[PDB]
Amino acid sequence: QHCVAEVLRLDPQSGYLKKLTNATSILYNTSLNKVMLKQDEEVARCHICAYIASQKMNEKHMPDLCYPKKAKHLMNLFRQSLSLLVKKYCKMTTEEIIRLCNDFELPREVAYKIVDEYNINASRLVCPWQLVCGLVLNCTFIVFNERRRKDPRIDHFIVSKMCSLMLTSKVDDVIECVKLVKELIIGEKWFRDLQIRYDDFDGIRYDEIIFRKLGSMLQTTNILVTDDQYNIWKKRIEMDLA
Amino acid sequence: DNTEIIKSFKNFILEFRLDSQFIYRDQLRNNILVKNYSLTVNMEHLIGYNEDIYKKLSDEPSDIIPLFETAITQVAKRISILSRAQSANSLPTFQLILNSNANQIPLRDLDSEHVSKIVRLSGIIISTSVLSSRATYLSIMCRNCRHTTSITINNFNTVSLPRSCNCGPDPYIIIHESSKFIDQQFLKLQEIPELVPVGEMPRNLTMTCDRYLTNKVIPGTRVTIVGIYSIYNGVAIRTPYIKILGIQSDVETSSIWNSVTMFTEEEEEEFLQLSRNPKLYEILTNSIAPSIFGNEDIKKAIVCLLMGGSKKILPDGMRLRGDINVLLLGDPGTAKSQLLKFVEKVSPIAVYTSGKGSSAAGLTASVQRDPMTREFYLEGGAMVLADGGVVCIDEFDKMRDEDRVAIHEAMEQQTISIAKAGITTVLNSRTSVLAAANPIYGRYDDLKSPGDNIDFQTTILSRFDMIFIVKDDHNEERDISIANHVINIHTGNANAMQNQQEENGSEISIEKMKRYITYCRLKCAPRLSPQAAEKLSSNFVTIRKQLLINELESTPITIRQLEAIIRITESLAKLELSPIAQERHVDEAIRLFQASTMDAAS
Amino acid sequence: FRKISRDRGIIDKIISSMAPSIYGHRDIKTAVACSLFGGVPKNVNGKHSIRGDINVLLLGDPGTAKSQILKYVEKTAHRAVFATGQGASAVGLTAS
Ligand SMILES: Nc1ncnc2c1ncn2[C@@H]1O[C@H](COP(=O)(O)OP(=O)(O)O)[C@@H](O)[C@H]1O
Ligand SMILES: Nc1ncnc2c1ncn2[C@@H]1O[C@H](COP(=O)(O)OP(=O)(O)O)[C@@H](O)[C@H]1O
Ligand SMILES: [Zn+2]
Repeated sequence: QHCVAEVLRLDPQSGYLKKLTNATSILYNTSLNKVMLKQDEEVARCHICAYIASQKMNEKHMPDLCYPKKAKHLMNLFRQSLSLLVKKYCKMTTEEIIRLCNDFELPREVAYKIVDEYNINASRLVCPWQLVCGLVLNCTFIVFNERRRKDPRIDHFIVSKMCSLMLTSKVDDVIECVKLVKELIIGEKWFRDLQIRYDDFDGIRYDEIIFRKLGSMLQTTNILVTDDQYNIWKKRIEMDLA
Repeated sequence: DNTEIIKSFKNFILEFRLDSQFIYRDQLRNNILVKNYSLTVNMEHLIGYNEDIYKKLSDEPSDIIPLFETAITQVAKRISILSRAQSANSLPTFQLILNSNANQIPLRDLDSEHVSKIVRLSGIIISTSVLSSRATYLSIMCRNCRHTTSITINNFNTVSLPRSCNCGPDPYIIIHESSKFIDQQFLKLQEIPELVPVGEMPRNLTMTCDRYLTNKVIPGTRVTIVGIYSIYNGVAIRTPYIKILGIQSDVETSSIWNSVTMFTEEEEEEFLQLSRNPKLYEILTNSIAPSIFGNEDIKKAIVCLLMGGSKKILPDGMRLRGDINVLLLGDPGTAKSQLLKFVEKVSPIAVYTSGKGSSAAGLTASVQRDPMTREFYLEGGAMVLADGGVVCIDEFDKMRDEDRVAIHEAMEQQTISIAKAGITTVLNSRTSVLAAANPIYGRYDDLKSPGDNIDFQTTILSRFDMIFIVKDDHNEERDISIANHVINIHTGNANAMQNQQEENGSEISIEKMKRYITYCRLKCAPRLSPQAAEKLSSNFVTIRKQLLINELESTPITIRQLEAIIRITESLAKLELSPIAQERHVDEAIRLFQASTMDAAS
Repeated sequence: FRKISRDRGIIDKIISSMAPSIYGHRDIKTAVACSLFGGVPKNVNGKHSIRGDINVLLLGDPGTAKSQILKYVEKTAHRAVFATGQGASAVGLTAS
């Protein structure tokens, strides 16, 4: 039942969940009662089980359910028993770029946004590797400012990652990949919502920069260090005896 | 995350303290001078300091342990350089060690739950199989590419070699001369035979260990252990086993000849207060048998005995037996059995037996062969278990002749030899002996000959330097005296409390005297004076000419009883830590031997 | 237990109720009744030990019941045993 609920709640990755666990139960039951249905490794035995249980209740969905040789076999058997940017004009899918975005373990909402961007504005293109590259980079720089604000060892590792995920030794093209999308995507309300959420504004806060730029000297350029820093740095030399 | 836990752990290293003194910090600082690369730990000490590691090390230990190892190595690396900057390249992982006392759970109450967790327990040991080795770091070259690489392994003493770096599969040779390894062994266990069902044979279990948690143990040593109920490989099934992560032994169960010899310093001063008292001898006589009555003269020999005597060697090899040999002789009652029960307690590393050998006990070396490879090994011996010790016997009467012979040889040279088919032995006994008698129907032997107990009329008056008729003839009041001496033992503890207040005064308890004995047994360098020479040559010729007549009257004398008091006198002076001797105790010498000649008459 | 133990000399009723296998005789029943309970051991501060537990030895002609009540006691005790010598024995009365 644990494994049943596991594989059944593996579909997302009201009446649905209930009726589907009941379905898989009595389905597996019917399939194992008689002596007719054998040599079926339990390795895989809760999948077109789940697909036909989708087919049964009320509404069914061909996509995102089967997601192979024996998949067809067992189906019939049960059903009877009952570089990257020089490349010109490439093509992509939903899950291709879900992969290239989920490699950073970023959320799926940002990915859906880049997907919407694409399927509306993937029309007039030369190469979508550039656009989606720049997109997910300017997702990373905006959401990952904290860890980077304290760890400048990150910005080399990250750019190195996407330099070789798309197979180049030259990188200034990637720099352009970022600034051009930033020129493009600059002013949409959803981009706006993300900037108020994760608070980069060029990577710097609002309540600081406005005094940086309106015309002030109270502007806190933190050359000096904060108090808790020293409060914890002192422990390193406390035990200096050893 | 994991580094949060690493810091929660590493703060416990140098930021823990109790009784206002750092504990583990300087423990490591010492261990590294020892060049030990390990430690000791309690886990009781971690519960109050922090609860962020306990509840997760419990149920996911292996997930957490090598972290601690690496944290430890991290602390090491700073302190290594800092101490090199202080005074005066290759620093591997340090085995961690720990222990606990929270509880003990038996093998019987296990199940297939709480598996891979950590459990506490009791049991008894068998195995000492072999030092089986494993790897830790081993270099690899390809045979075609000549493409060097390297591998290191961590805990499991998961993966194998690389299947491909054309060279094909298996392209790799393992180099040894620049490779590294470690040792383990396969250690068994089985429960308390006293806490078992009436019926069935017992159940045992294997386990494994590593570098410095090795070779701690030898069988029979009851031990408690804590470990991880791990697994390796009917229908479909895997073998249950355990991984050690904590061992604790009784400090020294069955008496180890490889004992302690470097005593502490605080004890020397009271030792030498007791060296310099004049009451030494009299205290020891007041205290060796505090719940025991009379026979002062008998208790006055044991102290001559336990301290041994003149280990004297000469350039041929004809040593003299550094110790002395003794024989009680007498009836029921008269404490002949109780002292012998006692003496093992006061004893550091000596042994007790009955006669004929005891159950599964060779009274001498009962050699046999190996369960594996069918090879020869010297097994046992009640006369060699106790090398450098006393031996206690009761029922000397019913020997076997083969059993009697070698023991009959020990008490004059203390070296057994066995030369059966293939093995040729000279195994050193080097022991002292306490006997005990069975007079036939008791008392009428004084009316009769010296002997007329058993058919060794020879060895009695020959191989013995202390032989005593041990009885009083039912004096109507000695009975009451000994009875009221002893009745208070059983309740009221007045006989015990008297020893309490007299140890508060001038007496000594069991172990202080034990250590005194051990120390002087191995320390002293005695000798006797030329001046004391003639004193007993005169006694000897006189006792000779004396009993010449009275034994020529148709009623023994040996060079050995001559040579015996030579060494008893040195013992009683030894008590005062005497590199020389005078008549002060030579008078007591014949004062005490005269009992033997009086018995010699009758 | 305490109610009856303290009330007027149980022990006649002990030997009345020890082992009704045979009508037999009261004296050796009494001896082994002492053998049942065990006494108390002590040591004078961990030396001069005393044995608290009790021993027995019976003998006589085989015509009377000698191998009965001991097996009864095996049935009646806690952590008793019926071992034997060679033949019809649980174990050989040693360790090995
Ligand atoms: N000289 C003695 N003084 C006091 N108690 C004794 C003496 N001799 C024996 N006992 C006591 O009587 C009991 C019998 O032991 P013991 O006489 O040593 O064995 P055995 O009678 O077989 O030689 C022991 O419990 C012991 O405490
Ligand atoms: N007084 C008795 N009442 C009933 N049966 C008896 C009586 N005495 C002896 N028996 C029977 O005779 C047997 C005597 O056996 P026993 O003498 O114990 O054999 P062994 O001497 O070989 O142990 C017992 O098994 C018992 O059943
Ligand atoms: Zn290769």
